[PDB]
Amino acid sequence: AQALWTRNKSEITDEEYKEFYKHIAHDFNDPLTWSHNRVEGKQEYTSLLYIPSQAPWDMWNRDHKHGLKLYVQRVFIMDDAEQFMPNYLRFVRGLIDSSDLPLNVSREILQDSTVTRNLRNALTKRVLQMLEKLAKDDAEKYQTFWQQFGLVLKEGPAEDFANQEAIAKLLRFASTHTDSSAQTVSLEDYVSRMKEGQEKIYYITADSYAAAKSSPHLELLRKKGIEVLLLSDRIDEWMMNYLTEFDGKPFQSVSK
Repeated sequence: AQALWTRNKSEITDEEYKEFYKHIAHDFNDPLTWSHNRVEGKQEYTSLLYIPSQAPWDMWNRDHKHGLKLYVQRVFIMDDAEQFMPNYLRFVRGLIDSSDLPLNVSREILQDSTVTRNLRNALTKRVLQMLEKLAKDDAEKYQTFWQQFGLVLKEGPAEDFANQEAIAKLLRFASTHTDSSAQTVSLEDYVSRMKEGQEKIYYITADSYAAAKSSPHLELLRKKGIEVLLLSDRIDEWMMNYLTEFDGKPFQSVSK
């Protein structure tokens, strides 16, 4: 029962990582991906972070116990430590074994420490890096991710200005480009087929895909041969108050 996270990366099999996820998360589904990292110097810790393949049962309950398992110098402090992730990444499971925090660390010390805020931001970037790698390396698994967690990730644009570019690149949308309600379109995809002279990313929000797809505000862009993102989730109108540019291109509602 050697602590998995203390072993060398190159010496841990993929099946050991998936079994360890199931072990620490009480989940019988394999994780989609993970990141195992040892950090030294300014901050010193090991992190092992997982993306589940399925949303947890209590995810939409405010009082969902979530977060990471915290260890200090191999000594267990607490589970479900929410201080290490932003709320839009509350699905991430895993552990942090820190050498910077004191053995008597408390929730009081956690919120007062500049250590925690820096650690949370570093771990955030590690998660975004992991998801970007998944999106590139395994599209089928990324689509599963998006189906399970996209609505949570859409909280990110308002919560986290620092990573807005990275976060935006993880979003997926339906669009007019092909006649399908599948949320397969990335903003990078959209930008890569922008027409000569097109300077904005066009969208419409509606209460459903059907309502979006059949809007008369689409007729004009369909004549210019311009793609329109079809946003039909409850969170979308609100998210678009924060996601106002991408790759230097402003967003524009087709209705205004």
